[PDB]
Parts: sequence; C-alpha cells; structure tokens
Amino acid sequence: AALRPLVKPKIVKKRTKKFIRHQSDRYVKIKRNWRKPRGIDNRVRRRFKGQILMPNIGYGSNKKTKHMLPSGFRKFLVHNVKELEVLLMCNKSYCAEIAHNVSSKNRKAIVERAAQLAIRVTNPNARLR
Amino acid sequence: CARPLISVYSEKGESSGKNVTLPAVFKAPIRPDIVNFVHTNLRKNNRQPYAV
Amino acid sequence: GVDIRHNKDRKVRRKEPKSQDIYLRLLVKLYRFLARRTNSTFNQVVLKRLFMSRTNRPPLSLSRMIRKMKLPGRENKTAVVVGTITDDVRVQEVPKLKVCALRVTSRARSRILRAGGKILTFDQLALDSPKGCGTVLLSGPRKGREVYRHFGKAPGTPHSHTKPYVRSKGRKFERARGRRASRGYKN
Amino acid sequence: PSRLRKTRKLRGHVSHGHGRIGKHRKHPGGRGNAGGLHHHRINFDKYHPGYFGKVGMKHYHLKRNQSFCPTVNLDKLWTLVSEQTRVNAAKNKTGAAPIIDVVRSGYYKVLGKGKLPKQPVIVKAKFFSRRAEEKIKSVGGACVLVA
Amino acid sequence: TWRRWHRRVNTTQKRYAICSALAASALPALVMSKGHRIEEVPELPLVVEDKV
Amino acid sequence: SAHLQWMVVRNCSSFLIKRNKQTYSTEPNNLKARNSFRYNGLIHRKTVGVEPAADGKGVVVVIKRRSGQRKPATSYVRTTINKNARATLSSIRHMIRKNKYRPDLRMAAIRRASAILRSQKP
Amino acid sequence: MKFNPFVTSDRSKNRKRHFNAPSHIRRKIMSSPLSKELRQKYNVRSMPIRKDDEVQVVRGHYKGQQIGKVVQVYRKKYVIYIERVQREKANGTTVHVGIHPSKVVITRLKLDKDRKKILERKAKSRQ
Amino acid sequence: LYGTWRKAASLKSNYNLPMHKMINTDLSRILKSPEIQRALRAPRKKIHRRVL
RNA sequence: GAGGGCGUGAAACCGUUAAGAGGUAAACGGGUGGGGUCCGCGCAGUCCGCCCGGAGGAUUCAACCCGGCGGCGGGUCCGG
RNA sequence: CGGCUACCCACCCGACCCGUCUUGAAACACGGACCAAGGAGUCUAACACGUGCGCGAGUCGGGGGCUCGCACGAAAGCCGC
Ligand SMILES: [Mg+2]
Ligand SMILES: [Mg+2]
Ligand SMILES: [Mg+2]
Ligand SMILES: [Mg+2]
Ligand SMILES: [Mg+2]
Ligand SMILES: [Mg+2]
Ligand SMILES: [Mg+2]
Ligand SMILES: [Mg+2]
Ligand SMILES: [Mg+2]
Ligand SMILES: [Mg+2]
Ligand SMILES: [Mg+2]
Ligand SMILES: [Mg+2]
Ligand SMILES: [Mg+2]
Ligand SMILES: [Mg+2]
Ligand SMILES: [Mg+2]
Ligand SMILES: [Mg+2]
Ligand SMILES: [Mg+2]
Ligand SMILES: [Mg+2]
Ligand SMILES: [Mg+2]
Repeated sequence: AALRPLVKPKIVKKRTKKFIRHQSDRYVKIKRNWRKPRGIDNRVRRRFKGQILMPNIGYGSNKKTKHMLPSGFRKFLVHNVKELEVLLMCNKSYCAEIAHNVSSKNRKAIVERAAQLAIRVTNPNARLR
Repeated sequence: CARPLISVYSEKGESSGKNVTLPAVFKAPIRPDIVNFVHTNLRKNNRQPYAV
Repeated sequence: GVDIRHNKDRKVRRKEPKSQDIYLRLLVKLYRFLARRTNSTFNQVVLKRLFMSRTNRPPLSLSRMIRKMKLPGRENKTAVVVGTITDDVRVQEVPKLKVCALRVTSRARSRILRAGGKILTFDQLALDSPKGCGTVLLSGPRKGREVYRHFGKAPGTPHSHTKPYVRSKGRKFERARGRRASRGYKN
Repeated sequence: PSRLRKTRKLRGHVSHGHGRIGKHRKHPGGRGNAGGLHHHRINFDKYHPGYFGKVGMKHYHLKRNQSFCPTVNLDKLWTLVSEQTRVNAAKNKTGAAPIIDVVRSGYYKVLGKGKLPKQPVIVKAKFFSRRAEEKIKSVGGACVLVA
Repeated sequence: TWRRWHRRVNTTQKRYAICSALAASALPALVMSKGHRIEEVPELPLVVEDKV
Repeated sequence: SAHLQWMVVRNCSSFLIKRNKQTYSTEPNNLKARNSFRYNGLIHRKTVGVEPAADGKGVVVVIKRRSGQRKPATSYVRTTINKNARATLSSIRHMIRKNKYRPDLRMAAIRRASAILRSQKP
Repeated sequence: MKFNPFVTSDRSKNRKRHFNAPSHIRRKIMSSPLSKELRQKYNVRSMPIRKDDEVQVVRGHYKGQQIGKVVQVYRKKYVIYIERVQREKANGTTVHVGIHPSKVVITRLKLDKDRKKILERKAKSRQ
Repeated sequence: LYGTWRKAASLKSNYNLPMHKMINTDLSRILKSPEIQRALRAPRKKIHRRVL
C-alpha cells in the first residue's frame, strides 16, 4: 500500500538453495561458497544420484523475473541527493537503497527526498534516533 | 571541415575585436583509443622501477 | 541424444570488427545498414571486408590500381578499395581516374591530385552510390607476403620450395646435409 | 599484463595446462638443440635441411665491407633525381639528356629491369649488367663508367 | 631490476595523440562529459590577450 | 560530429554509473535517466530538458539555442513556467509539436514535467 | 610547492627529524603565537616560549580568560605546564595538564636584553 | 607548428596532418539523406511470432 | 566493553545459559512437516492515475486582440 | 496473517572420504588431528604465428645533441647537411 508498482508476475527462481560446497560440513576451514571440484574420482563431478547438485546453466531465472525483489521493484543503491534524483523517471520499477556508510543526518534528508519524489526505499526506518 | 573564427577575450571578459581563424589541429581527427595507448606507454615511461 | 553428427557450433565467422577504431565502427554501422537494406551484394562484400582484419586487407599499389582500370570496360568506373592504396616508384604516368579507398598515402594523394583525379572516402562513396553502381572492387597481393613464403607441406622433402627459417641467408647456414648430394642425402 | 595472462584463467585446474599423465617436470627432451643427430632427427631434418656439415671455402678475416655494392634497378633509376628535373629537361627542348648519378645516391651497380621510357638519360656507375646496358642502348642513353 | 619498464612510442603516434587530444579539447560535450564546469564560460578554446 | 561525440561519451566519461545494475547518465541536462542516444542533452545540436525552478514554484525548461555552437554561455536558453499543470503541459506540447525542434522525446519531456509537477505540489 | 632538492617531503624522514631533533631545534619547534595587541605593538608573528611567559589557552578542555604563568617546559614531551591549569589525581594531589605550545596564545612576554635582540632581528627580517 | 592540410608544418621537419577517414561524418544526415532513402527496400516492421 | 605484552579481537578448542534431539558412528542431497528467532503489515477495514454527469467555495489566466523580449523555420541569399 | 531462508528436530528415498599414480580407488594404495597466515607457470633475451595502431618502398631515434635552474621534469618536446 506504499507505492504499488506495475504488473509483476509470480516470481519463481527454479530452486532457492544457493548450492553448498562439497564437504563443507566436514571441514570448517572450507567456506560455504561454491567451488567446482576437478577431482578424478569425485562423486559430485561424476554426478551420482543422492549427492549434491552442481550449479549449471539450467538454474537460470526468467529474464522478466530477473533481479526482482519480492516487493516487485529492482534495487539500486544510493549515496546522496543526485543519485536519489536520477531515479525520478523510473520510480515505479526501480527502488532506492541507501548505502551503509551514509550517516543518519544525511540519511533522513535522503529518505525525505525519496518520500517527496515517490521513490521506494528498502530501508526507510533504519539508523534513526 | 570549415575553420571558424574565435574571438580573443580581454582580462575583463569582454570580447575584443581581434578575431583569429581556428587552426586545423582542432579539426584533426579524434582517436581516444590511440590516445589511451600512447598514454599507457608514456605512463610506463614515467616511473622509477621498484624495489628488488 | 538427437544429433548423431559432431557439434560445430560457430562456423568460422567474425561478426563484429575487432578494431576499436571509431571511424571504422561508424563505417561498419553505415555499410551494415546499406547491406541489410539495399539488396546490394557489393555492399555485402564491402561490409564483410570491413569486418575483415588489418592483415587480410593488404595494401593496394598504384600500378595495379592503374592496370585493373586499363582493361576494356573500366573507363568511367570508380575503383573501390577496402584497404590502403600506396605510392609506386615504378609508375611514370597516372590517368584521370577516381579513387575510393581508406587511408591513401601522402605521395599517392599528391600524384593523383597532380594528375587530375578525384579521391573519396567511404561515406562519399555511399552518398554517390548506395547500391554501388559504377564501381569496381579491388583487392591486393596477399600471397606475396613474406609470411606466406614459409608455408607449405614441408620445407624441403620433394624440395618443396618453401623457405626454411634461418638467421643469415648464405654460406655455412643450412646448406650441407639435404641441400646437396655430395654431403649426405639430397632432399 | 598478468590480468590478461592464461595463468590467471587456469587457477583451479590441478595440473595447470600440462596434463596429469605426461608430467612435464623440468626438461624431458634435453636442453636447447640437444640430440641434433640421435633422437630429434625428424625435427632437425624435415624442418632444417643443411644443418650438419661443411659447405665450401673458408675466407679468413672476411669483412662485409669490400663486397659493398648496393644494386639499383631501372625502376629505381628515375626517382633518384626529382620528376621536375626530368620533365623540365625533356620538355621538347633539344637532344640533351640529364645525368642520373647513382654514386651520389649511394648505389654502385645498375641492374636491368623493365619500365624504361623513351626519354634517354646518362647513367654513371661503377658497375653495370649487360641487360641494363642493352636497355640503355635501346632507349638511346649513354653509359659512363666512374671509379 | 632489469624488467622492461620504459616503452618507446613512435613519434608519429605521439603527435597523433597530441592532435587527437587538442581536437577533442574543442568539443564542449566531451569536456562537459569529462566534468569541467563550462556553464557560464564563454566560447570554446579561450584565447586571452598578450597582457596575460 | 555528434556521432563521434556519442562514440566517445558512451563510455569513459564522468557519468554512466555502471555500478552492479542498469546504467544511469545523471547528465545535468537530460529527460530520461537512460544513457542512450535519442535521450541526450549535451551532444545533439538540438536538446530539450526540464528542471525544477530555483524559487520552488514552477518548472524551468532549458532548450538549446542551435544558432551558436561551442559557446556555452549562450548555448542554452531557459524559461520559467508556473501554471496549473495543464496549461503548462499543453504549453510544452505546443512548444515541441508546433516547432521543428526535437519531434523525438516529446513523451520524455512530458512525463518528466508531469512527474515533477506531482512531486512539487504536496 | 617544494623546489629545493635538499629538503625532504618524506613522511618517515620528517617524523624522524621531528621526534629526534635536539633541544635547540625543539625550541624552534615549540613556538607559540602572540596576542593581536602584542603583535601590533612588536610587529612579529610568533616567539618561542620560555619559563616566565604568561599564557591564555585557546583550545582544549581549558579555553579562554585563564591568563596564567607557565612553570615547566618539557621539550622531551613537547609540553609546557601552566600554574593555573590543574587536575586532581585520585589521592587529591594536583598535577598540571599537558598542553602543547602551538595551542597557546602568549599575552605577556619576558623582558630580557637577549629577547630584545631576538625581537629586533624578527622585526628587521619581517620588514 | 602543425599546419593545415594544404601546407606542411613549418616548425617541424616532416610532419603533416593525418588522413581523415570520414570527411562529412554526420551519420544521421547521411541516413536521412534522400539519396540513401531512395535506394531502400521497404520498412519491414512486422514481427511474425510463434503460432501455437 | 582500553587496567601495565593494555587498539581492533575471528577460527581451531573450552565453560555456562536458552532451544531441539539421541539404540543402526557422525555428517549429506531431493521432498515436506513441526518448533524457535526475526522481518512487513492489521488482520471479516485498506489500491491507484485520467475523463465525464451531480453539491458548495475562492481564484486567475487561457478562448480573441493590444504591449514585450528570447528561441525554431524557410524566400529575396536582400546589407556584408 | 505470510515468509523462502547459512537455526534446530523428525520422517520417506538415495547416498562408502577427499586429492592423485593407474586400464581400474571407498579401498587392506599413499598424504591428510584441527584452525589462522604464507605458498607454486613470474621476469629478461631471441624466434615464429595471430591480432590492434601509426607511417608506408620505405620505416625506426633505442646513440648522442638542443630548451631557463624547477615538485610531477630519471617525464615530455625538437633535431634531418
Ligand atoms: Mg576415474
Ligand atoms: Mg536432448
Ligand atoms: Mg560435445
Ligand atoms: Mg580441465
Ligand atoms: Mg609432455
Ligand atoms: Mg622512506
Ligand atoms: Mg587489547
Ligand atoms: Mg578497543
Ligand atoms: Mg588509535
Ligand atoms: Mg568469542
Ligand atoms: Mg539442554
Ligand atoms: Mg609415474
Ligand atoms: Mg596397478
Ligand atoms: Mg580416489
Ligand atoms: Mg601400505
Ligand atoms: Mg588411504
Ligand atoms: Mg596419515
Ligand atoms: Mg591464504
Ligand atoms: Mg604482426
């Protein structure tokens, strides 16, 4: 009930697991980021059933529903008033997102200018007094 | 490729009557990738080596 | 599976020109528009030669560009060259012919303007001939390159005439075994 | 540029572009031109014929200084002097001919080619060929030897 | 210490890059896209008097 | 030379925020945020832009003079319109339609003026 | 911009010479500005501070209208100590607060014949 | 110091202005000129999508 | 929450508290279910932008013209 | 009320521990107790091929010289009898 953007369909991602790396559970020296195994005996590379799944081209989301927030916009980050006012033309599909290093004194001015220009901000009530 | 006339400005900012024809260097072609190539090589020329 | 054949996805082709020349990209845009909108196979071949590289566009020479117009039927036609037309030290007389090429050298432009011809560029050639009527498209001596004279099935096995690599062409450098019958075998 | 290097792309692959089976260690075939006759004969032969043996006489203390004779052709014979010179010298005046000296240009021997027009000239050189001398006689010029 | 630091450029390409840079300095859109404030500035390349 | 200016400005400029998302010009004389060729206020010989007024009431319109190039102190002529949104929308419609001046980007100027008149009133 | 090639712009060399300068250099380092009426009366920008100079502090925890006489000048610590400026410890013992002499406005100098010669050289060089 | 395309540079020895690849380079003027639009096929703007 | 090897203070490992579980050694992939922390909102009550027919109010231009500067366009290529 | 998720648990099915020598590895083949930091195709010379740019029967100042002393100037500009 804030800004109510345009016609955005049922957004699907075709799987929502952000695939884990093999043997990341067994060793805590291994970060959970994916890394393609190139072993000569590895069951993950051999694609046995019951093992983990490798991320390939088939998991690509639809181009209409690509980079889509669940609210219905696409995010764009903003540092100041000029980068907020560049969103004056496409405010009904592209929302604002204030950077983390922006202080509260300028953050309240940025969110006030976004409320004037009717631009959606993802974090409206954060880092306030 | 015509050569126009650019007025000469005084110390106050008013256009003087002295008009000089624009030279052909400003009508010469513009190759920013060749500028980037020669600029890269002169930057490589413009340095002390570094520690060994 | 469906395709029992091999998978050759892209044939050979170069779609976009690899050069970052802005003027060459604008000429690629213009002749791409003419090639897809004029039904002119001349514009097709000129657009392909603009896609073609720097090396495979050899420099045309002034004597060859005279002699390909000296043939009967090429009186008022314009010699279109995708590539450079250079000076020739051999020539003595230059006719009143028209030139449409990229990057004609300074002495060549000087002698053509003294002889009374008219040099153009590709945008002026497109303004004068969209379909390319009244043009003769020329190309240069590729096989006379120094690189192509090392190329063959072998350097010397049926004597092969294909120029083995060596530092100094002369005595004591690759002239003994396999080059004469008195010292071992002979090719 | 290390960012355009194949090594930056091949990070992650185990054997790094040189195979697991063959195991390229240090120098498997030798060093340099090792085995020119024994076991690399199909690469020294069949790609460099003539590499082994003596060829002829041995000139002790040779210089590339006594055999200095840069050759000029009959095509290059005209542009050693300017075109204004030959035009204003052969613009229908008389039977006079300009002298084209190749020694001042830095060339010693005149060789024979084609493309020698009707207008005769006088060529001074230290050496000639019989074909170039016949071409000069055919176009009507004069041959002058210098030293 | 014997890395190939300094890179020679052809002088024709050096003069080509100088001519291209001086020609691109004349267009207002290029210099405004580089970011110089040319709002209230008078006519392109500015020529001042010999008293300056 | 406008196509040369576009082929130079379309990269390596002090604009064109290519930061993890779509490209924005931000282009201090512009009508749409997309860094495109048909929507560009520095390169073309004829350029249109609308901006908020400095007094806080009304919309200013900056249009290129086209009578003098390479002279940016007089190259942009400005006007200040303060009307009841329909008279000024019809005014910018007549100013773009009834002249030869930029038959393209009609809807760009109209949508930006309408959006800024919505954003200016409360 | 630095033009003489016999002086450093190096941060390490400048900090080395600054934190290892001898005492006659540290006297020039620990220089203090003057009040506006005293610089109008003497035609000089700043003077090195000594034991018997009266001091108004402009910046810090103690600021303004606190004209007092200094007692100690640790040139090892780059710190002058002022008699008026006090701070109590835990056990009720007072101690002087460390004040850097560049944040120090001198209101009264010490009269000496050597300082008259120094002030005359300052005025003659300022011209 | 550089010269026009008619004369050489008088201060430098053997420098001239470079070859200009596209003389009248207004691509919009060329593509909207009547000589080019006289020789065009037809504006084919139909889409002809997939038929179920 | 900077207390004399004292800026920031992670992992391996240990102690306590909270939640959950335990015969097939622990751990994993696909699919759901249950619980908990947290997030957005008010949960039988949440949609906007335009046009037109109705009800009160205050305004001033617009429709046509006079007055005015600035910009677009083309003809005599008029004066240069 | 809704919520996929780097939270926990249960259930059905599948699932031997990674890396490499090997024709063949889960192997009763070898290395690995765990964790943090460092850690391996670089540089020079030469050649060949491909590509990009400049000039083009020519091309190249890398060797020196010229400018007023300049932080960037150990740069850059120029030589041409
Ligand atoms: Mg295997
Ligand atoms: Mg299939
Ligand atoms: Mg395949
Ligand atoms: Mg591989
Ligand atoms: Mg091998
Ligand atoms: Mg140092
Ligand atoms: Mg600590
Ligand atoms: Mg701390
Ligand atoms: Mg600190
Ligand atoms: Mg901890
Ligand atoms: Mg418990
Ligand atoms: Mg082995
Ligand atoms: Mg075995
Ligand atoms: Mg194995
Ligand atoms: Mg064993
Ligand atoms: Mg084992
Ligand atoms: Mg072990
Ligand atoms: Mg590490
Ligand atoms: Mg090459």
